[PDB]
Amino acid sequence: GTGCFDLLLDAEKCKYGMEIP
Amino acid sequence: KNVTLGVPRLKELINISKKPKTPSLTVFLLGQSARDAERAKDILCRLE
Amino acid sequence: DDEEETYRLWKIRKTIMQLCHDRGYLVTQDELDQTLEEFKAQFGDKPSEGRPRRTDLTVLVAHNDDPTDQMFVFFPEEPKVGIKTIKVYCQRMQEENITRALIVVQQGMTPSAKQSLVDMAPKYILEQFLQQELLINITEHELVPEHVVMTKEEVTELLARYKLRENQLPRIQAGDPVARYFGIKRGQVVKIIRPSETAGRYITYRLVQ
Amino acid sequence: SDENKMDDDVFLRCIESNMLTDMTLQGIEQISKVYMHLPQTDNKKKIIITEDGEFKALQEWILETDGVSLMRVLSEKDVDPVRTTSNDIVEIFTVLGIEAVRKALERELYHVISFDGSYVNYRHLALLCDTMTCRGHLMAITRHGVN
Amino acid sequence: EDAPPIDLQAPPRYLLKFEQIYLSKPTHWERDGAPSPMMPNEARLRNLTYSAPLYVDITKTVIKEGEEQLQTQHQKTFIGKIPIMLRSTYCLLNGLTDRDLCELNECPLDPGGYFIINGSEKVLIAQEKMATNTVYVFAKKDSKYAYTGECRSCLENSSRPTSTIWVSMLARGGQGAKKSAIGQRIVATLPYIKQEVPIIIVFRALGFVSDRDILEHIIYDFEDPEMMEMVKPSLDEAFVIQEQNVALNFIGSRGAKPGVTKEKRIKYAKEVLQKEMLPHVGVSDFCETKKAYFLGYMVHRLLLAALGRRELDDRDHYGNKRLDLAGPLLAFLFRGMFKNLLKEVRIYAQKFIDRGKDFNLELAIKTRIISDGLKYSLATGNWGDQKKAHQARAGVSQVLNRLTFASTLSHLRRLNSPIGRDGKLAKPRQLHNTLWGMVCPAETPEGHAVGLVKNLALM
Amino acid sequence: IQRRLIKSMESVMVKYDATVRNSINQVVQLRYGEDGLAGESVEFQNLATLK
Amino acid sequence: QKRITTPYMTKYERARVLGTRALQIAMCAPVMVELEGETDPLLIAMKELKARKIPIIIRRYLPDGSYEDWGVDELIISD
Amino acid sequence: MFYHISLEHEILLHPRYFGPNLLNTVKQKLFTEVEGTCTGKYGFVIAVTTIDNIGAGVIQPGRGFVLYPVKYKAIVFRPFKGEVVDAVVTQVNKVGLFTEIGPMSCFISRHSIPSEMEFDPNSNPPCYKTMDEDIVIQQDDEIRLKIVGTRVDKNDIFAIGSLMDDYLGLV
Amino acid sequence: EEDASQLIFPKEFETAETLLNSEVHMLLEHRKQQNESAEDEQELSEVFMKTLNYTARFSRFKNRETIASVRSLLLQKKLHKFELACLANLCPETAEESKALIPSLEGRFEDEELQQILDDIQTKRSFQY
Repeated sequence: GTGCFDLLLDAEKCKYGMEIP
Repeated sequence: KNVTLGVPRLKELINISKKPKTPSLTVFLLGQSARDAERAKDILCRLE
Repeated sequence: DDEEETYRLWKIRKTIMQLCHDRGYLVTQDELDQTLEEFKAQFGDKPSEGRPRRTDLTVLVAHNDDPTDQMFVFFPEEPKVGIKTIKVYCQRMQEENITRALIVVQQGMTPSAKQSLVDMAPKYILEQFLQQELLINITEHELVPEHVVMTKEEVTELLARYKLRENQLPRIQAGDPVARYFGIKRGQVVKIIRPSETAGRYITYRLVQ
Repeated sequence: SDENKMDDDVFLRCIESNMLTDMTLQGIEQISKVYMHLPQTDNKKKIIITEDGEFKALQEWILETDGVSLMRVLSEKDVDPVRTTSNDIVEIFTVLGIEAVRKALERELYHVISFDGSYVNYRHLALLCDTMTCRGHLMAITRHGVN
Repeated sequence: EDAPPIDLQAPPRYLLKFEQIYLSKPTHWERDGAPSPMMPNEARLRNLTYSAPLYVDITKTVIKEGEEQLQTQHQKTFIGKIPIMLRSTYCLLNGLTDRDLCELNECPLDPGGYFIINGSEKVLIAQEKMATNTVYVFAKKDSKYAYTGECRSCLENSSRPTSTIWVSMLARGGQGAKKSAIGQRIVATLPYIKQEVPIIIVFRALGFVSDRDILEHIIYDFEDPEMMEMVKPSLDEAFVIQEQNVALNFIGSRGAKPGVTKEKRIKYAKEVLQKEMLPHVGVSDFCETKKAYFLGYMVHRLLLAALGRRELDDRDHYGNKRLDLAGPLLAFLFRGMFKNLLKEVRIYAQKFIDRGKDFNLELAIKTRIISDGLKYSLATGNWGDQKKAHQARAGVSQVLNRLTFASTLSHLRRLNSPIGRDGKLAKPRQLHNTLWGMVCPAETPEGHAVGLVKNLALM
Repeated sequence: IQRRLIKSMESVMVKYDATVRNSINQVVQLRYGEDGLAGESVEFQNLATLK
Repeated sequence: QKRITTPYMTKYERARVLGTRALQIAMCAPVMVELEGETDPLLIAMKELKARKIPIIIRRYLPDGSYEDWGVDELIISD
Repeated sequence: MFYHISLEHEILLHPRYFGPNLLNTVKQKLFTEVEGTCTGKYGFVIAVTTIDNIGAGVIQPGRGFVLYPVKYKAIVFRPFKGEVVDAVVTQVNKVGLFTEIGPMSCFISRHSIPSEMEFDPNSNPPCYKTMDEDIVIQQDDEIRLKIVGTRVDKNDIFAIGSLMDDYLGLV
Repeated sequence: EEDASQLIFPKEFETAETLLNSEVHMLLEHRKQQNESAEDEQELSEVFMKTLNYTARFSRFKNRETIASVRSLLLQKKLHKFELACLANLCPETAEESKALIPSLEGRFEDEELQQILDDIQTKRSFQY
């Protein structure tokens, strides 16, 4: 039931970003 | 000859330690030299 | 000293010949009790700096049960034994199609050459013996009891009577001088008939492991 | 040849000490002194059956020597290869084997026990030797000693 | 008196010195604070330490960079208190007739000589120690070197911690290309130098650059050639070091805390040899000649022992062992609290000095350290301060055995064998010949600790 | 020594097959004392057929 | 590298990536793209996928046990 | 006893920490979760030396919390059973001496203490002292004891020691 | 089911290498230094403080050189890793004390050779005073 792939967090891509507040 | 006996030797017999205190060896001669005294000296020198 | 070498080599030959007899090979009667005086006469010259060498000291014997099970006793004839010489000996033994051979190595052995005895094929059986070790017969010593190798048939019967396992029997190291003298390997049981003070005779069986 | 950095003066001092320390003109290393004396005790004396039949103990010289060189001492001229035994079980193990140690261990254990006149049954002594040599190699007695 | 000057800085300079010590007879301080006399018997009944107040005169000189020096006098500052042994000079029962002792509920036949701490009578068991400022040569077969030139040197009563130097002589067992040639050479290990430096280099650091001067101090009889040959190999190692500065540089190379700059190595070596090494012979900067002569004697003593012309010193010889009684023992302890007392004053004033305001001495001096410091070990038996991260010497200040009068007398005269390396190497249990007339041979506790504990001879 | 010896032989016992074995069941001796007799009932004597 | 899966992004992967990202955005997660007043979290993540800024990395487990790390930006989405 | 180990800990990271350099947040988070705690299997984790590596962050379905398996190097204090180690006395009571072996506290029962020792309630401060008074155990006294057994309670390890064995005491 | 005297313990600790009490203080100091100044974080846990005092109070060595020398000296022998830290931490006065405290040593160490090792540790450990 939609388990053949898992989502993994990557930090190198998160190195850019600003919090909305 | 001083041969360690008693507790010191009893410990060393159960304690298999490679180097005992006085690890003496007894050498028994055979033949004609075993009876003569002078003929046993050369063996003494060749062992010492 | 040339004179010293005659006694040193004579003892090795005398002990080596008795080694085959104890193992169970057919050995001529004269060669067991061969005298030192006959050692020089049957060679005709002094070993050191003479025609008699260690190469010709090689002896050939056949097993009493079957003659096809011959045995070899080679002598390296060198201060140290290397791999190249070892490969030659087994290669030489290949022509005769023999399964067991004995090497009388000198006091020094190459550590690399020692590996040759480990990597050999299962049908190869090479046993190393230091020159000093063979100068005396360990079996004849009073402390050493009489050792008899037990055949496979006896071992199975022995365990059935006593209902014993291989691990239960007393163990003996394969590298023991007596074990090396008889050339026994793992899984062999040695019958020890020692003169017990209490019962007079006491038969003990030890498994090589 | 070497004549033609300690060329010859300092080298002579160096070589001089070496030949006075680790040079063996005749003998076997690890042997400091040898004690030779006729044994008055019967056990040391050789017992040989006489023609008549009665036991007789002849006088044979015995050389008790400090240190263990059984491997080389045994392989010596005019030395008995049978009755020559050492008191060191470790040396006997590497020369004669574990089986010979069982008898040697018994003799040493009995020798010390009988030195003061006390006696112990052979069965008890044999049991201790068998357990130590049961595995084929000398085993130190269990050192925990909880019980 | 021998206390180092107290210096505080952070312009405002404060120099505090102790002028004199005043000791009064024992008194009891209750909630009222009156200095009522404290009888020894009262201490046992009330389970309090029998002790007397300690007072010290403190003089402080303060300079605020104003070219005006003024000082104030503090008369009989309450530094703390000192336990008083019974029947001592400061004890309340000294020189009293037998009649007076009964009035105070004290036994006239009781000899005293103990301390009452928390109501428990404690006797300071004498601890034998190796004699100081004495040269001893011993032979050990386990060390890599044949002979030991052990000589622990200390000044009078104690100005600095005892420092020991072992002028050893390498054994001939080792073999080498150059070692065999020279053979046996003398190596001396300095107290603050981890590695063993040749003794010859030490003399060069002192100032005796010439090699002949080295032989003059060591070899007194030049006619005898046997001793001369033994010192020859030692010169080979130190030959390359000819200048005194190089010798000072050489020693400082292996120092505990080598200096980053080259000049610092010479200074560290200069201080170590001048102060750390051989403190007893000389502590100033103009005792190089005196220090060298003692150093040469140690080598000379080693030469006699090595050649066999001088018998090796006996480990069990009581002449080589000194006995530490309540006096010598408490003297060492008193330094522990006093040294910490200065630190407490310094630390307390440190926060005050940096703020610029003067610090009152009444708060600076800590009475608890002096009082509790001595009372602690004397009660517990663990010698020394507990805070310091070490192992205290137990078995000292045991409770007096009052089962029998004879037992009480024996306990007071009781002796203890040395512990540690000194006691272990020797055979304190075995009875030596030196005990004749000095230590009772028959008297010794039975058990594992047999012979370690003994009793002083009657006379 | 007494404590050490007991521990190394505490499990040694004579089984019902007249054999000496330890807890692991390893045969220490085929027969107790090599004869299979108790050490208390044995009595000292000298047979006169060898002297 | 040596990735054998299709370069395109499956519909199931797109739905989960946006859903997980949208849940993250609703949990005070930062937004790589500029915010122009889009309140609904799904819209914020939807434009993030368009701009190829979603940090999520898709680990596709092959039936043989091997896994391939495919980035959302690397994958070719359909708009 | 102090050892050097390489442990594995699954770090739960909130989506709020998905900003620039979240590995720094993961790295700093590991200095609070496994630091200062006491796992019952490996003992007290007194300190962390360095971080070996940080694994890929797997997003847990439904929960939405990313799981980061991180490997780190740390030093633990695991008291092995039947091990003799020095201890520091913190308090003394009629029940027995209360010792402190580093981060943990070990309790010594009266029975385990040698019979020669006798508790003295008045003596200020209390200290187990024998009649001969050769040896006394005060507070903050360095003594050697053998841990007969250890038990894990409320995520903490409690040890029981004894001094019946030879050469256990002030020395 | 585990006992330190018999050298029986969980297999995981076999790979771990033991550390000295004084040596651990250095590691704790390194951890303390960075936390105090390198990063602005919460104060160190009470457990960290408690073990820091224990290591400092029982620290038998002054600097790393003394620690390294003892570690190197004992590494040359066949000393087990468990005994490596235990012997140094205990600092037995004599060989007899070490064997009774450490049953494992007496199995493969003689009364003479081990004594030559403990005395070496004594020469390395130093007193504040």
